[PDB]
Amino acid sequence: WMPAYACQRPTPLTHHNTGLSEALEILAEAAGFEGSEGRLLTFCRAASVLKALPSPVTTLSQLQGLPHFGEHSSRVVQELLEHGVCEEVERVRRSERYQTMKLFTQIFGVGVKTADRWYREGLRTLDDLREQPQKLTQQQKAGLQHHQDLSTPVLRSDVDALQQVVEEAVGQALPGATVTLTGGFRRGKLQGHDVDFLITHPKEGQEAGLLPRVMCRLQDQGLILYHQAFERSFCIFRLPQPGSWKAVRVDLVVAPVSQFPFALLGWTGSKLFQRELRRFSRKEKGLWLNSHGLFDPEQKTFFQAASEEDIFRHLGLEYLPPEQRNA
DNA sequence: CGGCATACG
DNA sequence: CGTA
DNA sequence: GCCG
Ligand SMILES: Nc1nc2c([nH]c(=O)n2[C@H]2C[C@H](O)[C@@H](COP(=O)(O)OP(=O)(O)OP(=O)(O)O)O2)c(=O)[nH]1
Ligand SMILES: [Ca+2]
Ligand SMILES: [Ca+2]
Ligand SMILES: [Ca+2]
Ligand SMILES: [Cl-]
Ligand SMILES: [Cl-]
Ligand code: NA
Repeated sequence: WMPAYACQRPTPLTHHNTGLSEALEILAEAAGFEGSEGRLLTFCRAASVLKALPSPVTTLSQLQGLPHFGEHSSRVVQELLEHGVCEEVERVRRSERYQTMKLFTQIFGVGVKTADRWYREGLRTLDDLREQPQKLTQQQKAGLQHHQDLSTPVLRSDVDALQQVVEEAVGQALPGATVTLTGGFRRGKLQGHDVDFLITHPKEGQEAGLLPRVMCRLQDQGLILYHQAFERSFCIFRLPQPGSWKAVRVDLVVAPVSQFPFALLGWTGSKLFQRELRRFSRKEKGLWLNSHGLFDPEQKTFFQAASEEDIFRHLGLEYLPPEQRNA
């Protein structure tokens, strides 16, 4: 009854197994910090299964027959059910390796590979990094200077004012171009670590060269604290605050209107949902999906889509609104 | 055992 | 390498 | 770590 792919089931934002899913996601994160992407995926998938259940897991028996629950994830749930804590999870939580890899990977411009190298070099704190800044990229210097502001969640109540400033710049760059809020906010989240906007124009081709024009205008308005032809921009924006402002991460993405449903799907997430959707497409339907299109490699054709609904139908999946893609 | 999503900057 |  |  519980299908194996997260794109085959509704996953709401809030659910009935929060504590169990959070513990599995700690182990998933730690697996990623060690480069074990397969174990990260299994732990992420097991957590996601619990998010999709209709009521709390109260006894181990209820894991029987659920996909992605083997001996390891079942033992994690078992210990939480019996003692309220999982020793493995707590050992990870307080480990110096986990805490420092988390601290470092949270910096904009630092990935797992860089954080791991720093860890092996003996670095442990943000002040350790600030001491020899010539070792940092320009992106990493920005991420480090802005780290405190970037560590505070963006509120959905901040987003509308920001969307209006982006829309003004976009409308000057290309009258008729539109801005769509994507990411976790579109899935219903009340906060997020960054804001995501998808930009298009109803006349195919008119969006060509648009993003530099947008960025130049936003920069001239004094709103860009950091930015790098292009179609994705990963920025730090000045967001107004009472008597002041704060730095917020903002992603801007441009797509032609022909690709807009695919880009909207991809950027609306969740990350696990998109990975599972692309895996399902490829492995179950023989179709190749990304944020630009859906390719039939046998007939060498791209599927036209006018809506997200179209894409779910192409793939033979029941339609899920964004609020049920919180895998 | 092989596979694990798939892009752009 | 970083980013989504 | 788990599925097929
Ligand atoms: N972060 C991230 N997002 C990805 C990846 N691959 C992929 O398709 N995405 C898509 C799905 C994400 O939900 C969407 C937006 O990315 P995001 O990091 O802003 O995630 P979010 O809005 O869901 O989360 P948040 O800001 O509330 O923390 O981009 C990836 O590797 N990392
Ligand atoms: Ca099982
Ligand atoms: Ca976001
Ligand atoms: Ca983002
Ligand atoms: Cl592995
Ligand atoms: Cl893509
Ligand atoms: Na990072």
